Amino acid sequence: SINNVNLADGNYVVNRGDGWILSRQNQNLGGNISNNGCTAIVGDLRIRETATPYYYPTASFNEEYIKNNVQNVFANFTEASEIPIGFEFSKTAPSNKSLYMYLQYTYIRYEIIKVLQNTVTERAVLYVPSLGYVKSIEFNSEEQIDKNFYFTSQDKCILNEKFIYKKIDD
Amino acid sequence: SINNVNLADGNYVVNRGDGWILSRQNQNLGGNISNNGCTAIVGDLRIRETATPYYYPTASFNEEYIKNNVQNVFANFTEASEIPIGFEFSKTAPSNKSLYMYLQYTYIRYEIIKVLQNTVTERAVLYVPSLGYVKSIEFNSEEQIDKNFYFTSQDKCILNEKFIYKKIDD
Amino acid sequence: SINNVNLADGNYVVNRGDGWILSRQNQNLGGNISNNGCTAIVGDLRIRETATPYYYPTASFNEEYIKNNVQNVFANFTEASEIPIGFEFSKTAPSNKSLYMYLQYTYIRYEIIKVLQNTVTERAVLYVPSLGYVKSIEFNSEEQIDKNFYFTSQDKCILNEKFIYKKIDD
Amino acid sequence: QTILPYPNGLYVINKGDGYMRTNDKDLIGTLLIESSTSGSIIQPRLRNTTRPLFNTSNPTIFSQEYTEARLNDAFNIQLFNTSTTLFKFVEEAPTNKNISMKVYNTYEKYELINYQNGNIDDKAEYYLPSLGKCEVSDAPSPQAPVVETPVDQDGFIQTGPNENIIVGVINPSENIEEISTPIPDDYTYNIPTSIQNNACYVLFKVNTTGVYKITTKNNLPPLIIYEAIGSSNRNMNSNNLSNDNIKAIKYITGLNRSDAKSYLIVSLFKDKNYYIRIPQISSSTTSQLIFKRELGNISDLADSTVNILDNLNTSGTHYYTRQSPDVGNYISYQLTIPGDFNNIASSIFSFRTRNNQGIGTLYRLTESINGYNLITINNYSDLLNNVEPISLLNGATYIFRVKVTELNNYNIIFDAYRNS
Amino acid sequence: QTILPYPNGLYVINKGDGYMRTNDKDLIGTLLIESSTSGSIIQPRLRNTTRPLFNTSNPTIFSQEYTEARLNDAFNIQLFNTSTTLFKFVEEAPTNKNISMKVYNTYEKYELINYQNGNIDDKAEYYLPSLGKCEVSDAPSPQAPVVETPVDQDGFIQTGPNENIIVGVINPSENIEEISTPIPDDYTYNIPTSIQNNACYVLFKVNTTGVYKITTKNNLPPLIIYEAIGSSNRNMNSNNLSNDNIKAIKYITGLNRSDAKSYLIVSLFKDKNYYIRIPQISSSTTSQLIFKRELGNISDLADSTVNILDNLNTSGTHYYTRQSPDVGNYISYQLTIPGDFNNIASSIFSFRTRNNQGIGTLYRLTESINGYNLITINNYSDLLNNVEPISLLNGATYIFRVKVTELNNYNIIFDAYRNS
Amino acid sequence: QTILPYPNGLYVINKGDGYMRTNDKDLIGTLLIESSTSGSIIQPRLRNTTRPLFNTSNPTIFSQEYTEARLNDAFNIQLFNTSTTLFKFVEEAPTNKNISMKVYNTYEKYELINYQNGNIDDKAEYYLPSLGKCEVSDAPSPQAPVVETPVDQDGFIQTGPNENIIVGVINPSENIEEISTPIPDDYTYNIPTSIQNNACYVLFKVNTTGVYKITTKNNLPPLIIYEAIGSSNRNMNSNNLSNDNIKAIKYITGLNRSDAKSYLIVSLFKDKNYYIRIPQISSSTTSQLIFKRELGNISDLADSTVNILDNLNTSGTHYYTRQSPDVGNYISYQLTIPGDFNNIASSIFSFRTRNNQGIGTLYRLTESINGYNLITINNYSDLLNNVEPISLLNGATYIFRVKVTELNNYNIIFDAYRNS
Ligand SMILES: CC(=O)N[C@@H]1[C@@H](O)[C@H](O[C@@H]2O[C@H](CO[C@]3(C(=O)O)C[C@H](O)[C@@H](NC(C)=O)[C@H]([C@H](O)[C@H](O)CO)O3)[C@H](O)[C@H](O)[C@H]2O)[C@@H](CO)O[C@H]1O
Ligand SMILES: CC(=O)N[C@@H]1[C@@H](O)[C@H](O[C@@H]2O[C@H](CO[C@]3(C(=O)O)C[C@H](O)[C@@H](NC(C)=O)[C@H]([C@H](O)[C@H](O)CO)O3)[C@H](O)[C@H](O)[C@H]2O)[C@@H](CO)O[C@H]1O
Ligand SMILES: CC(=O)N[C@@H]1[C@@H](O)[C@H](O[C@@H]2O[C@H](CO[C@]3(C(=O)O)C[C@H](O)[C@@H](NC(C)=O)[C@H]([C@H](O)[C@H](O)CO)O3)[C@H](O)[C@H](O)[C@H]2O)[C@@H](CO)O[C@H]1O
Repeated sequence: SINNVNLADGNYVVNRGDGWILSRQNQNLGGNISNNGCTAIVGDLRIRETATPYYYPTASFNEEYIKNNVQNVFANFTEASEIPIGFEFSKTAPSNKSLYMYLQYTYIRYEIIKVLQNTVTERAVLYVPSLGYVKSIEFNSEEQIDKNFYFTSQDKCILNEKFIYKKIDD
Repeated sequence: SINNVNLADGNYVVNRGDGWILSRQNQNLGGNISNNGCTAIVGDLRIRETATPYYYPTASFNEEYIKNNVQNVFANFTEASEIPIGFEFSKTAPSNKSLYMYLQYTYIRYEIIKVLQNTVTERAVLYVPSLGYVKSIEFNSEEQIDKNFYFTSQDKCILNEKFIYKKIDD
Repeated sequence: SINNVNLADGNYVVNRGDGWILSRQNQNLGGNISNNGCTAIVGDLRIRETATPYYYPTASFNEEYIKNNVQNVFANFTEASEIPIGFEFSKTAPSNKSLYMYLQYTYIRYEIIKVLQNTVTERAVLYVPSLGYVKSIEFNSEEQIDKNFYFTSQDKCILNEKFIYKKIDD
Repeated sequence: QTILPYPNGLYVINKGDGYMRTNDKDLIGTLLIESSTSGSIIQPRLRNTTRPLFNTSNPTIFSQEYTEARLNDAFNIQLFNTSTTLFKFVEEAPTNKNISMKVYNTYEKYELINYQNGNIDDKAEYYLPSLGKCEVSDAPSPQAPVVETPVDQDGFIQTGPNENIIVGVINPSENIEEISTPIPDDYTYNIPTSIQNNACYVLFKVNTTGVYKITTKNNLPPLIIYEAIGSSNRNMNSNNLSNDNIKAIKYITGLNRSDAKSYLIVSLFKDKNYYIRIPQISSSTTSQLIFKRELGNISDLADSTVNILDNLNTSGTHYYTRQSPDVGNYISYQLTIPGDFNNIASSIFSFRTRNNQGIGTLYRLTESINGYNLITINNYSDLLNNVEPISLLNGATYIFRVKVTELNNYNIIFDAYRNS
Repeated sequence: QTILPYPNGLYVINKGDGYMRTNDKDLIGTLLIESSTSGSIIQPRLRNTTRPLFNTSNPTIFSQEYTEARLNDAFNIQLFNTSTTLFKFVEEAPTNKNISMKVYNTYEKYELINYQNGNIDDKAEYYLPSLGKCEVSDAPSPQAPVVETPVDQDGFIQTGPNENIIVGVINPSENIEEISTPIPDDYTYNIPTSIQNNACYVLFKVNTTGVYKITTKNNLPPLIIYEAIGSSNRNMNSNNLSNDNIKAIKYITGLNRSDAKSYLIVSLFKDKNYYIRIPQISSSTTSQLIFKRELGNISDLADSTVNILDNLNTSGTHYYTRQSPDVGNYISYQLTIPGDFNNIASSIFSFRTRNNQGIGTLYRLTESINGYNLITINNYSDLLNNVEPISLLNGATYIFRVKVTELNNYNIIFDAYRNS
Repeated sequence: QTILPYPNGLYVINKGDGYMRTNDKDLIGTLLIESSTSGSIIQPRLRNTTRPLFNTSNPTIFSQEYTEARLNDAFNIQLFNTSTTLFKFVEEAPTNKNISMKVYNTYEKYELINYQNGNIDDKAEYYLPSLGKCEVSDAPSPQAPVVETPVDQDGFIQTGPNENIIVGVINPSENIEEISTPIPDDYTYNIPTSIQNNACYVLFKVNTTGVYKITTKNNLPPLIIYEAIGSSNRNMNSNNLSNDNIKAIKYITGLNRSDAKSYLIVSLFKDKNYYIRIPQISSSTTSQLIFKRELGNISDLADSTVNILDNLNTSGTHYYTRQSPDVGNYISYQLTIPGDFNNIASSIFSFRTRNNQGIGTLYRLTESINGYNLITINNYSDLLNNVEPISLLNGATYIFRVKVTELNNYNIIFDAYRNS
C-alpha cells in the first residue's frame, strides 16, 4: 500500500509537503459569522509560544533523531519559530444570507522511514506548524450541513502530497 | 413627558440602547483633513485606561447600585473592559475639494428608574463606553458650516432609542 | 555654478526640500519579489532608534550650530523623533510576469551657507530622516536591467528641489 | 476685532481644526507615489504621547494647567497630551501620472478669554493635537527650476473648515449656591452674606415648565441667567436637584451694568438646570431672589431683561445705554408714564435706538386676576431712524421690546423721546 | 430529547458555533456607518485573554478542569482561555443609505456527558470563546418610536450553522492495556486480574487487513470495539504498536448488556489502531480475548455484534432486548434450531422486531475447510410488520442480520416466533 | 569566471536580490486560497531580529565582522541582523478556481573579494536578509499522484532580477593622507616616509574643474586615481577640504604594474573628492606627487594612463603588457621616435594589440606657449589585425590612444612594430 517505495535499503528523511491539517482539530480556534455583504476577516500569528510541533517517534527514530535530520536537510523550524509570522483570510458574505468560516493550523509533514526490500518497515512522523487555512459555507438557521465540513477524521493534505527524500548516513 | 411609563410600581433597570453621543464632547479627539480623492482613515482602541464610564446617581440609586444591577441583567462592562477592541472609519475625499471628519465615542445608556403611578419619580443614568462614530463634511476655506455639525448640546442617540426593562427585586 | 546665490552677505539656514535619497544606499533595506497579479506591500516605522540624521559640518558650522539653527526656523526633528510614524507602498504584480520593488529612506536636506559676493563660500549639510520611497521594475530571470535602477551615485531629490532661506543673526 | 455680545466672565472658543505652523514645522513627511502604485502615511500610536502648543498673556493665572481645566469645563476634554486615536491616509496613483502625498500634524485651536465690559483683559491659546492633514497633488518635476524663497513669518494658519464655537464656563473663583428643591410657582431665596465678598451662582430647576419673572426685591442689582449645557435628561429626582457639576453655561439673558434696575422674563424647562449669577452686593442688608411663574402673554417677552426707565418727567431725549443682545435676541424697557391716570390724559413719545438696529414692539401692560397681560400697541420695522411718534396714557405702564437685527456696537442705546 | 445510539461512557458533543447570551450580554458594539463611508470593528488581540463560560451538573467530578481535559481528548483543543486569533469585520455603506453594524463575541458549545444505559447521569456545558458574529442592516431611524420591551429570558441562543458532532473519549478511570505485537490470524489474550476491579480497554492493531471474529471463550461478557480516531497513517513499526495516546474513540460495535452472550464480526484495517473495552469481570477465573481472521462471506456481517439466542425449544414468542444500532448500522442474531439434524426435519419461524424498524437478511451458516460461509435464505423489507413465516432445518444454524432504518427507541427488540 | 578590469584591492559586489536556499529551507509557508476568498502572509516585525547567512574563504581576516565593515564602506548599510521593514503579500482567488500562495524569506548576496593581479585571493559571501518572495499559481490537485523526488543539492538560487554592482572600498590597511587645501593649477606633494612601509591614499580636490596631468617626478611608480562616490555637493569650504569619510571608491584610471613608467591625464571636477593611491616605495629618497592643470586638446586623453614606451631603437616587435581598461575605456602610449629631429627624417611603424580589441587614435604631440596640443594623424577601427603602416618623424613624440571594444583578457598587449 503506502509502504511500497522504489528506494534502496536504508533510512531516509522525507518532506511530505506543506498543507497538512490534523485529525479533528478543525474548530479548535473558533469560527466567524457574518451576513449581507459584510467582509469578514480572520487571522493569526504562529508565535513560538503557540506553534508547537507534534512528534510521533518510533523505536529506531526518537524525537531528537527526527529533529536533527529534518533541520539538516530541510527548513530549520526551531530557528524560524523565534520570528513571528502572520496570515489572514477574508471573504465577503452573500447579499441576503449568512457566511460562516472557521480557521485551523496547517503543517509540513516530515517522515523518517526505514526501508527494507522496497517497503517501509518503520515510519516516524513530524508535523511542523506552517500557517493556516479557512473553510467557509453559506447558511441560514434551517440548513443542514454535511458534517465532513466541520470534521476531519484522518490527517490529510489540502494541497498535493509530496515525497522529497534524502538517504540518511551513519 | 418622558417620565410617563406604562409600568407597574417599583424599581427598574433599563437598557436605553447603544449609539449615544455626549453633550459638547464632539471634537475632543480631534479631526482629520484630506483632499483630491485621498482616502482618510481614523480609528481607536477603547482600552480600559481611556474608556471610562459616566455615572449620574440619585438618592435611591448610588454608583454601586447602578453598576451591579446593570451588569446583572445586561453586558458586564467591567469584565469586557480588560480586552482591547478597535474600530475605524474610512472615507474618500472628493476629486476637487476637501474632506473633514472628526471622531467621538459612542455609549450605551442605562437607566435605573423609580416608578410611581405610571410615572418616573427618580432616574439614575449610566453611560458605558461602546465604540465610536465619525461625522464628515466636504469644504473649502470659504464655506460657512452649520455649527450643529460641530456641536451637540444635548445627549442623544445616533441610532433609534430603546427601552428594554427588568424590574429590580428586593 | 551651484554656489551662485542672489543673496546679501551673511549666514543662512536653507530648507532644500523633502524627498532626498542618499548615495548608494539604494538596497540597504532589501527588496521584495512577487508575480501573477499578487499584491506586494512594503512598509516601515522611522522609530527614533533607526532614523538617524547625517551631519556634514564645516569649520564655521558645527553639528550643534546646524541643529539649533534648523530646529529654530524649520521642523524640530529631535522632538518629533520620539513619535513613531509609518508609511507603506503597495503594487500589483503583472498577470504573467514578476515584479521587484525595493525600499529606501527619504530625507529633508538642510543647508547652512556662508555667502560672500553673491557666492557660497562655505556649505554645511544635514539630512533629516523623512519617510521612504520604493522603486519597482517588472522582470524575468533573463532580462537585463539598467544599473541606474539599483544604484544612485550622487545624492538627489526625487521631488523638485527647494531653496527656502532665512538669514542667521549674531 | 468683532463684537462679542456676552456678559462679563470666562469663555472658551473652539476656533477650528486644521491649525498648523508655518515653514513646514508640522510636516510629517512626503511620499512620491508613482503611477499604478499606492502610498500610505500612518500615525499608529505605538507611543500615545502628543505635544500640545500653548500661548498665554498671563502665565501667573492663565497657566497651561489652568487653561486645560477650563477646556475641561467647556468641552469636557479628558486627554490633553496623549492619544490612542489613530489616523492614516491612503492614495493610489493613476496609470498616467505620479502623485505627491504630503502629510502634516494639526491642532484644534481653543481660545480662553477673560471678558470684561466689552473687552478682553486676558487671553490664552491652547492648540490641542489633532488628527492631521493630507495634501495630494500631481508630483512636481524633479527638474523644476529652484526658486530662492524667503522663509514665511513664524506662526499658524488654519487648514480645516471655518468654525467659531463659544462656550461659557462658570467663573471658578465665584462660588456656587444650590436651591435643592425644585422651585414651585412662587419662591424667595435669601442671598447669603458671602455675596458681600464676591459674586456667586445659584443653581436650580423649576418644578413646572413655563415663563418666569426673576428679580431682587428692589430690581437691583441686575441679574444674569444661564442654562447648564447638557443638563437635560440625565439623572433626576422629583423632590431634589441632581447636580452633574456641569460648568459649561449658555447665556440666556441679563446685564452687568450696576444701575440697570430690572427683572428677567425667561422661559424655563423643568428637565434642565439653570444658574443665576448674582453680582457682589457690598451691603450689610440681606437681599433676596424672587421667582414667579407668569401665566399670560407676558411670555411674549420670551427670554429678555426688562429695564425699568427712570426720569421720564422731562422733555426731550431720554437715553439708556445697555449691553446689546445678539442679533435675533431681545432687550426690553418698562415705562410708567409720568402723571396721574384718567384714560384721556396723554403724552407724546418717539422710540429710537442709536448704535444697533432692530425691530420694536410696543406693549400696553395691563392687570388681571389671571396675572398680567400685554396689548400690542404698535410695531416698528426701523428703530435707528424711527420718527413716527405715539401718545401714551399718563400713569399707565408700557413695555417696549427690541429684537436686535444689526450688531454694530457692544452697547445698544435706547431713546424714549418725550415730545410732550 | 432524542435517542443516542451509543454504549455507556463519556462523550463530548460539539453543539455548534455562534452561541451567545441573551439581552446583548455579548454585544461588543454598534457602528453607524453613513453612506459612502466604511466602518470596521476589530478584535486585535492586544491582550490574548479570553473568557470561557462553564456550566456543570456535578462540580465535584465534572469540574471545569476535568471538562477541559475531556475536550482535549476529544478534539485536542490546546488553548481554552487565551487566543492569538484575530477576527475583524468591514462594511461599506452604499451611496443611498446608512448601515448599522452590530458585532458580538460568540462561543462554540461543547457538551460533556456521562451516558449510562440510554440515560444522561451527568452533564457539563463548556462555551469556548469563538470568533464573533456581525449583523449589518439598514440603519434604524433615530426617530423610530421607542417601544417598552421586557428583557428576554436569561440564556443562550445559537447563531451559527446547525452542528452536532459526537466524539467518544476513553473513560479516564478505566485503565488501558496494550497488545504490543500486531496480531496475526489467530491470537489469544489473557485478561489481567485488574479486570475484577474495573473495566479496561485493550489497544491493538492487526497485521493483516480483513474481517475478524472477536470474543471471550464463553461469549461472555459482551465486548465493545472502538477505532482510535486519527490513528491511521502516523508513526508505524511492523513489529510493534506505536501509541499516539489518542483518547478519541469512534464506536464500531458492541453491547453493555450483561447477559448478552455474543461475539463480534468486524472489519479491521492494519494502518489503524483499535480499542476493545472489556467490562468488569467479577470472577476469580481468568478470562480470555480471542481474535480470529475470518475468510469468506462471513464478512457480510460487516461490523456487527452477533447475539446468540437462548431457549428456542418452546413455541410462541422469543424476545431479545438489545441496545439498538444507529440508522444504517447492523445487529445480528445466531440461531441453532432445536432438534437433531437430518436434512428433512424442520420448524416454522417468523422474524420480527418491536421498537425499531429495519431490513432483515436471513443466512444459513455453513462449514468448509476454508472457514465459514453464508447462504442467503431470504430478505425482509419490513421487520416491524413481517408475517411471512419460514421453515428452518432442525439442528442447523442460522444468522439473522438487521439493518436499522428507523430509530424510535434506545432498545430494539428481536422476536424469533416459533410457529412449529 | 569572467574578466574583472580593476586594479588590485578590495571590492564589494552586490550580486542581486531574491537569493534563497534549496529544498524550501527558506519557505515561510503556503496558503490554499479558495475561490472568491483572499489570502495574506505577513512579516510584521513583532520581533526585529533577522538572520544573515555568511560564508568566507578566510575566517581569520575576512571574518563576518570584517566583511560587515566592508559592506558598510561600500553601501553604508547600517543594520545587518535587525529590521523594522515590513513586507506583506495579498492575493484574491478568482470565482472559478483556487490559488496557491507560497512565500519565502530571501537575501541580497554581497560578495567581498581581495583582488590581486587579475586574481581573487580571498572571498566572502554575505547574505543580507531581504524582503521575501511570493509565488502564486493555480492550486494543485490534492489527488495529484505523488512522485518520489530526490532532494536537490544544498545551496542557493537567485530569484530576483539580474544584478551585478561592483563598488571598490579603500583598503583599510593602507593609510589615508589628505591635502587640506584645494589644489591650484600647479602643485607638488612630498610623499611621507610611511610610503616605505605600505601604500597610501592621498585625498584631495581641485580648485578649478578641468583636465590634469598627475605623476611622480620620474614617472615611477605608476599611480591609480579614484573618485569618492557620493562626495559631490555635500559639505564644502573654498579654503579647505571637507572630509566625509567616504570609503567607497570608483576607479578612474591607473595601473599596478611596477615597471610601467607613466603619468595620468584625467578630468577632475571641483565639487568632488578624489583619492590617488601611491604604491609602496621601498626607497630612502623622497618621492613627489605633481599636479598640473592642462589647457588644450590634451583633454582628448580623457581619463587615461599614458604609458611611456622604452627601447624603441631596434627593429621588429616592441611589446608592452598592461592591465586592460574596460570596454569603452582608454589606455594610452607615448612615443618619442629614436633619432634626431629634422622634419624630413622618419621611421615606419605599425600599431597593433594582441589580447583585446579596440579603436586606435594616433596623435602628434606638439608644443605651444599655451601648453601642449595634439594633432590627429590617423585612426584605426581594428587594432588586433591592423597592417597599415605609418611613417613618423624621428626625434618627434607621438601618443597612441586605445579605446577597448573587446575584453578577452585581463591584460591588453600593445605592439609598436618598427618596420624601419
Ligand atoms: C458695568 C457698569 O457698572 N456700567 C458702567 C456705566 O455705569 C458707565 O456709565 C455710567 O453712565 C451713567 C449715566 O449714563 C446714562 C446712560 O445710560 O447713558 C445717561 C442717561 O442720560 C441716563 N438716562 C436718563 C434719561 O436718566 C442713564 C440712566 O440714568 C442709566 O442708564 C440708568 O437707567 O445713564 C452715570 O454717569 C454713571 O456714573 C456711569 O458709570 C459706563 C461708562 O460710561 O461703563 C459701564 O461699564
Ligand atoms: C445493562 C444490563 O445489564 N442489562 C439490563 C437488563 O438485564 C435488564 O433486563 C433484564 O431482563 C432479563 C429478561 O429479559 C428478556 C429480554 O431480553 O427482554 C426476556 C426475554 O423473554 C428473554 N428471552 C428469552 C426467550 O429467553 C431475554 C433473554 O433471556 C436475554 O435477552 C438473554 O438472551 O431476556 C432478566 O429479567 C434480567 O434479570 C434483567 O436484568 C434491563 C431492564 O429490564 O436493563 C438493562 O440495562
Ligand atoms: C604587477 C607587476 O609588478 N607586474 C608584473 C610584471 O612585471 C610581470 O612580467 C614582467 O615582464 C617584464 C618583461 O615583459 C615585457 C612585456 O611588457 O611584455 C617584455 C617586453 O618585450 C618589454 N618591452 C620592450 C620592447 O622592451 C616590456 C617592457 O620592458 C615593460 O612593459 C616596461 O615598459 O616588458 C620583465 O621580465 C619583468 O621582470 C616581469 O616582472 C608579469 C608576469 O609576466 O606579472 C605582472 O604582475
